[PDB]
Amino acid sequence: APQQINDIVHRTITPLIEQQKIPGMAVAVIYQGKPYYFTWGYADIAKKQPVTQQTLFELGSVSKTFTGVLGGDAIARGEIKLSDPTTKYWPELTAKQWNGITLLHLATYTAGGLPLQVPDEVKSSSDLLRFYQNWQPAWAPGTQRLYAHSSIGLFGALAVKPSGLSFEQAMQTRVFQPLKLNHTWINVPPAEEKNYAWGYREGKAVHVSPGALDAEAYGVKSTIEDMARWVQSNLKPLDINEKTLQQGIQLAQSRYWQTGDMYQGLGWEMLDWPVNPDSINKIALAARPVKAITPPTPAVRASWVHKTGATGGFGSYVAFIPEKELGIVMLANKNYPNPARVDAAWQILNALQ
Repeated sequence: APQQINDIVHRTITPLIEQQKIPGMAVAVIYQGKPYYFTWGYADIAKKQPVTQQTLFELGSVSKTFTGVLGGDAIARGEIKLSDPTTKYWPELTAKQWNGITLLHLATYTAGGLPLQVPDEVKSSSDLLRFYQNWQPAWAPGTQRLYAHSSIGLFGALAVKPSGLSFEQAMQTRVFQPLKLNHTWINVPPAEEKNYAWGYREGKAVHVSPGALDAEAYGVKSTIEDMARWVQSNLKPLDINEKTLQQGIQLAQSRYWQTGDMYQGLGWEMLDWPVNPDSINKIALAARPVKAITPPTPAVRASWVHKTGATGGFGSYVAFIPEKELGIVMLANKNYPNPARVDAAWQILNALQ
């Protein structure tokens, strides 16, 4: 690899691993359209399995970027519209608090305070309906943003209904396969378990537990190679041959709402570039008023586009700058502080800017 990339990556990630006591980590830097890979440590401490370019990590909420793009693809196909009422796709959701709540609100966490977590008790399709029917919004729709797995999770489930496919089948056929993400999974097959890293929490090896809307909100597992390919696809959507997918990627990077210096896309979050680290998980719940961008701004090339993701034992981060054809993916099997992720990513991309 070019020595500049080698050096900034190693000088930034080594101290990170030491300070955060990360057991294993993979990093991909996309520079001028080409990916460069780096790995450290262990995928499985007890079995002494090293992290390799083929190791599967739990992406956690970085999964929301796949959901946002799958939703965008469905919009492009004319299957759904973000302006459609949630009830158009779930007529059984008859409680009155849902009048006025659109798919856009679900996709962008602006429905009025849907909670971060779907309760553990919610398992069956009937349990889920009961949960949403009983939910009482704290606010009118489209007034405040409260990041939530239950909001974009529902968006993902509803967005694939017109297709007739399960969320997983839709994601495989419409996003994973076309982009050749052949080692990206919602459910890790037995044949691939040898590559599935263990996550570590309080020193214990752990994997994400099954949960309602998990696939849609935080359940994707992937390798550093596939994630580099995902970043490349999002950096240059016009190179994608599938028309509705190219469009869906573009829609996921449109700016729908603004809170402070941040703009909410579908899954992706964006800030104008240049940006310094302070503007870009220590807070369990952060309610913020949002300003609608009427109409949404199409994907801005000069943007820092990113998403953090976690599961109990994993910490992921993806950021890219379209205008510079520059990006980075940091996958780790410890859920370490988000600021440390952003500070390292910024240190690396700014140096290569």
